[PDB]
Amino acid sequence: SSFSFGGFTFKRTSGSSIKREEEVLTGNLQTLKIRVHEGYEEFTMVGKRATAILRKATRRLVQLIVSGKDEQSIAEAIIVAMVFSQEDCMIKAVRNPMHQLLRHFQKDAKVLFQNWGIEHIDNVMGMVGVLPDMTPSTEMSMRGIRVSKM
Ligand SMILES: CC(C)(C)[C@@H](CC(=O)O)Nc1nc(-c2c[nH]c3ncc(F)cc23)ncc1F
Repeated sequence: SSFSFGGFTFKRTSGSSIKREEEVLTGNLQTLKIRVHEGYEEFTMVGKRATAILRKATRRLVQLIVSGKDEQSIAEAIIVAMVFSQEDCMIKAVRNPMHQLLRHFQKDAKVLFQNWGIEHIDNVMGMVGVLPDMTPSTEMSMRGIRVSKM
């Protein structure tokens, strides 16, 4: 049971979710009603120029491993995963509604990427950390984001 979002074909590989219509507050203190998916799920994200493995819980991205043609393709996949995750820091970075959030971050993901948070990494090799400005790092990455070689 496959579906499409932001140019990516998502396929659930594990888990399940139930939906709950919920009201969330953006960084401008605007109320949006979104359909929240509750549960732990794992997906493949297949696009024309990037592919990824996403693991998420309710409104929380656990891990995203991205592969792609270049920085732009990879960033494009990261934006979709972050919006898809429904995380509160993604909603707070704003300063069908899922498509509206996506269209907003696609224009400029600078605030999304800053506000997301950064973490120290272990060096699983063949996977690199990526900084908010898309520079690769072997020490630090945006929370749960890893870049894999094509
Ligand atoms: C991708 C998008 C078009 C916005 C959503 C809208 C919806 O909730 O129906 N569509 C689908 N999401 C998920 C789905 C499954 N798990 C999810 N977790 C978070 C999330 F935002 C969506 C999902 N699964 C199947 C879908 F068709």
